[PDB]
Amino acid sequence: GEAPNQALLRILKETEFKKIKVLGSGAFGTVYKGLWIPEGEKVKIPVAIKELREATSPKANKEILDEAYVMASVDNPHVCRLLGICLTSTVQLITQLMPFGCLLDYVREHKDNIGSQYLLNWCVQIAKGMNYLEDRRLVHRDLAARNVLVKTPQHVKITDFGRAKLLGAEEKEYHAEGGKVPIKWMALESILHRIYTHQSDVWSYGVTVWELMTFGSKPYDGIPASEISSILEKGERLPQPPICTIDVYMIMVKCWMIDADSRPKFRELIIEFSKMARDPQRYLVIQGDERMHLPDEDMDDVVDADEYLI
Amino acid sequence: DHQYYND
Repeated sequence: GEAPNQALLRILKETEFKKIKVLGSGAFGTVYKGLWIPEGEKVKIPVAIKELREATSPKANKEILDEAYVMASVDNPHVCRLLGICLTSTVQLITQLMPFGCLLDYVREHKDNIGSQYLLNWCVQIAKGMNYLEDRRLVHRDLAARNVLVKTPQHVKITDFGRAKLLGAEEKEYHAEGGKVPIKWMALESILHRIYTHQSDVWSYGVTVWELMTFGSKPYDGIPASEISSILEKGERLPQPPICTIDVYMIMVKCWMIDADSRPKFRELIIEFSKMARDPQRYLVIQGDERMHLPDEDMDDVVDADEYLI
Repeated sequence: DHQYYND
């Protein structure tokens, strides 16, 4: 019962964007901060440009293109869109520049100046992003603070669609094949049976919120991933973070229930966190909260990709 | 220090 996917995949010429600086590098390739300048449009768009190494396997290219396929098909304010791809000797993926980086890194770097209003807003925005993916019948399969990016301190987006799977309109579970997997973010059913669902994404949401609430701590730190599934069967979960009222923590705990259907729906998580976003000091207890404030390069013609629509 | 493990 699926509608046709009429998303446009935009093919970019290399002459249309200029790389400025190197954000990061890898065997896979190097990511560049740059500007995209669409031909004859008098606009400059801050972008991140992923250029793969020429030493790339056809298995590797195949995987990245499926990621682009997913990224091109999504249109939501809390999900990263693929602007386009460039088919050069080495393939280049173009996405919206997220200047403040990884949300995991941001909370670690700024743990001193982050108040309860920001934390709850982020939980709301991530829930919306996931709720949207759920609407598109998508299962992310890798939700975690490392895969949320910061456009600005006030705006965050879900990213890393490498493990994402579309669900047949009929089907409710995706059954995986063996791979390297983010054990400590995974629903039990995923770990035991390689079963994934929107509810298994809810589990990971739960862990992702805990990362934020503990300003970037490592879940189940010092305990081997090989022992995680038994601990979960024993009924142990991550501990209540110091700043958390029982209200918030109760919500995380619900995400980690063994019966996936007993976990909350993303639309419910939206509701409950935004209720708390209204009176943040009531729900997160942070020292000197009411005092904290959170916020490089021809910027005349510069436009954010969020305002560049086609 | 690896998030992803085989299994």
